[PDB]
Amino acid sequence: AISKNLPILKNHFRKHWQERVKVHFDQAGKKVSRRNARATRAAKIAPRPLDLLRPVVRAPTVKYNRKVRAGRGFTLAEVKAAGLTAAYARTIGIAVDHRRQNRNQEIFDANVQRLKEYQSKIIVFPRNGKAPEAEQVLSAAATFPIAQPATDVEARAVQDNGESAFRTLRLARSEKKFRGIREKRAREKAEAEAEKKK
Amino acid sequence: VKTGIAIGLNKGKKVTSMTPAPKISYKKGAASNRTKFVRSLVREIAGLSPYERRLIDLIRNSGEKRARKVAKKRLGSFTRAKAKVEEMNNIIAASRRH
RNA sequence: AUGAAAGUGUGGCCUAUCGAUCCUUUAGUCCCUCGGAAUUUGAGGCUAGAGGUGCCAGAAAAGUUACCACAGGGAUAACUGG
RNA sequence: AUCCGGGUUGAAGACAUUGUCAGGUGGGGAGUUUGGCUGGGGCGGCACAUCUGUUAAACGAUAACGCAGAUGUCCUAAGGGG
RNA sequence: AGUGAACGUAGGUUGGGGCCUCGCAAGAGGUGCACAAUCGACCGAUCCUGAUGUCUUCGGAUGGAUUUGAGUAAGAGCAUA
RNA sequence: GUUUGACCUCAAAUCAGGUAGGAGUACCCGCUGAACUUAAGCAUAUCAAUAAGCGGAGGAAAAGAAACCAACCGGGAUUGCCUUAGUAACGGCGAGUGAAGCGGCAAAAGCUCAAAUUUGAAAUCUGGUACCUUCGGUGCCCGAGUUGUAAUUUGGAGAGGGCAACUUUGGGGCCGUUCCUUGUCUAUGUUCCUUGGAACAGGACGUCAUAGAGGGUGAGAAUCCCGUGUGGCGAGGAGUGCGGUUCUUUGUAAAGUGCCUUCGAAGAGUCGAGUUGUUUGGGAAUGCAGCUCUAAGUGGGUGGUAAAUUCCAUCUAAAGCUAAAUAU
Repeated sequence: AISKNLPILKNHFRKHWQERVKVHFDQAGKKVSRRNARATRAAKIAPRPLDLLRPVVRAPTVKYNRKVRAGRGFTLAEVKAAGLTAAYARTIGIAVDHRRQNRNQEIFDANVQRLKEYQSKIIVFPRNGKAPEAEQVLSAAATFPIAQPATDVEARAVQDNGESAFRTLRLARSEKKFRGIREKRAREKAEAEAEKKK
Repeated sequence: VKTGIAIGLNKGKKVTSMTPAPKISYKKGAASNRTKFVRSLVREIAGLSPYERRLIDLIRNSGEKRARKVAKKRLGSFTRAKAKVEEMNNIIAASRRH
């Protein structure tokens, strides 16, 4: 029951898998259901977009932090900055996240102008005055796209000092590896004996 | 503050790191002025538990190092044994002295 | 190491005298790791040994059936025949 | 046909009981195992890991429960040099 | 933890189809892809070597090794049947 | 020792009004629980945290708005798919098993109590009775309840006190349109000949077509019939999605917002620890459970190698509600 010369495979089919195989024939049938579901929700939510204004937010995990992305909800700091209430924001179509806090000025300013640009573009209907017929723009998130901020230029001058960026990284790694051992070799032989010595 | 390179101590990108507002969740266990008054009075009435008497007995007999060694088997942790033996030292001070 | 030296010597003059993984233990090394960041125990790793499998490429293992059973076998006994 | 206490009466008593954990005993019970080769299996044996000579037919290879034997050690000298 | 692929015409050598040159042709000469053997060079590992330096124990330049790798050396792969 | 009345706990009734079982079970929430089998044997492992067994729901269920992930320039309830990945991890480290974070997408929506002195007024609720405009409303009357029913507060906050200016609100009736349940109407050859029992077949000449889907009719029918296509005209429900639309009118009462000042309660046989069993990929122990112990208030959990000392980061447990994307 072993190969001629073949890669050793791990096929996880020793349970009753045949009893819980899920084939997606329903793909096309679900696709028209989701489109009908969107069309009916847009008829219900008559003049308003299907999605709420999301904030911009820098992705976690250093692998991915190089790119920004539409987060969940703005913040109590950004809402107060833009000049509205965290209650009023939720009702007039802005996701507000009670959790997230602002430690970054470029993200803060980006999202604060994103609230100001949304407020500029929407026209909120009065409660009981009159209903002005404004044909519905469906996707708010498509109206306000997530711009990946270009953080540099095309070409520049070589403002060089010649410090060997490899040698810079290698010394920075050494400073990390011997931060504690040098604090111990400074607590003894340097001090704790000088503390008694004249 | 971070350096600006993807290895080392503070590592990496330098942005405007300033600044959040303080969360009201972060002062979860704040003495306050109710719980101070209620915990002070409920200890008046009454009864430091049988192990709390045994720890007081061991503090005045064999110091700490035995108070804690026994307290940490009686309680769960070492961090709790420490704080227990410390509150026992304080009630010993507040009662026995003067 | 020996010998004046040429040289000879990586165990027994030569042909036998022996043992994987996992586990444990030892030797090595200013070594690496314990992933939020430090130190010392502790544990884990890296390179070479040892504790052993005699069924010796290495399961962890006593009978009985005349109460018996199933898959087989003329590859194989109890009768003939050759 | 006495008053009072409303403790029905009498044993036993912080032992026992029960709960949890720990040691022993536990074929009453459960699960499972109970080598291989082989002039049938079994009883013998080891032809199962190795070594010498012969079988072996003058290169090498070569079987049988073929033949006559051997190994699981011994040695800081029985190693090395002179 | 890490580190990370050009001394040279991306190397030399023996082969090597095809193409170029001289020729009537036989042939000789040149250039030689793939592929084959081989000697090197480059990267990581292991064993050392241990410069300028310096948080005086960090840094590891420089050059070697019958050692080692499923490596580099003008990419072959991905998707489907 | 009596008089009468309370209170507390426990009863009774064929007491006024009510509710539970059982069925079904594809999917869902739990409990309990194998062996065959795989390992070329077999006891751990595996099958499998499956079948069987039992308790319990709904159109979905469960989950869910952090005692989360992370270590980033940080993300931000829940579920599902693609991916991570047959990976990190587990394992007689054999057979075999085996997640999670980030990332793209589907759908998106948030919230509620406990702990506060209403204390210049239990403001609250069931019930009974009467009347009405009856999924209810109001008056009066018994009761519940201070051993705490309402208003206010939920950590993002927020409360009390101080000063200063604004800014926004409720109810129903009536059709249209909305979603379902249906009804009805809405073109075209039965012309000629030939075989045949029958023409719905062949040949000829047309017709309609947003209708040549389908079926029926004595053989293959767009044109014979029903329907099909296209629009129309009805009637009956569920109505708050909106439009028109008219009575009011809440209100003297509620909500958001700024600066100052004092405060700022936040869940216990729990958390956690030891140990036993089980379970997990979770490895000096991932969850769960029994038993012993049993905290704290700058506190507690977590930070995937046990501890001690030192910092840091991140949440806020032991109370609770919540559609859609998913299963069938």
